[PDB]
Amino acid sequence: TKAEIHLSGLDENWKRLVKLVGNYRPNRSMEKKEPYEELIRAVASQQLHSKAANAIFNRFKSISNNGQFPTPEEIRDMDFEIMRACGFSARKIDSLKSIAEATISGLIPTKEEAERLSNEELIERLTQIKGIGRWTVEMLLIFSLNRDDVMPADDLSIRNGYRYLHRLPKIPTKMYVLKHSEICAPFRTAAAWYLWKTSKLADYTK
DNA sequence: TGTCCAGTCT
DNA sequence: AAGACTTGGAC
Ligand code: NA
Repeated sequence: TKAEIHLSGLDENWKRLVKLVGNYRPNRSMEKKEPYEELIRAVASQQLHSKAANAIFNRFKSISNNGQFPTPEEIRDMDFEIMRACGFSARKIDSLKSIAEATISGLIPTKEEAERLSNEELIERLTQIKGIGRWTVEMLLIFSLNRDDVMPADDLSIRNGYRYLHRLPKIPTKMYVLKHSEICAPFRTAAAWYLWKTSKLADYTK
């Protein structure tokens, strides 16, 4: 892709990381899903390591409508106890219900509608919902709406990516990631994907 | 027969 | 706002 080509040519560390990792093969498993579904997966993935986040999300998608993902109506109506059994905190359950209501109301738009809005508009609009921050919308931008120039600086694994990439002693700050990732445009979504891959390199040190 | 730590609101 | 909040892997 043009993204790997651009990223290889940045500096020595990048050219090297991109060769270590290989071709840009993004996970597109969410690209045909409705925004509320990806938003919920992002909520599940807040804070925890991926194995925990997936265990929680997989239990949730498994409690519904002929194997199908729970509809917004179902979620709004759903007993709190069974969402607590999935592993969602009290705060996160509330967020889930807010998401259900915002989807029913149209504050959270359909896929077709969301695709017309700018990154900036989605962030401002969606972070009105309690439980949804910038990072959460950025996951939506990346995993569901095919936005190619998104760097989630607040992401713990993105920062550990730069700790790796730049052979840093300690783990860098949001602002540091903000400063250094500018060179990655207009492909900072691919940059992020490479960064997220650092943790699985034989080279990786915790 | 346990501890710690891997976004968000307040 | 300094800390509570959830489950699971690494020990
Ligand atoms: Na918010």
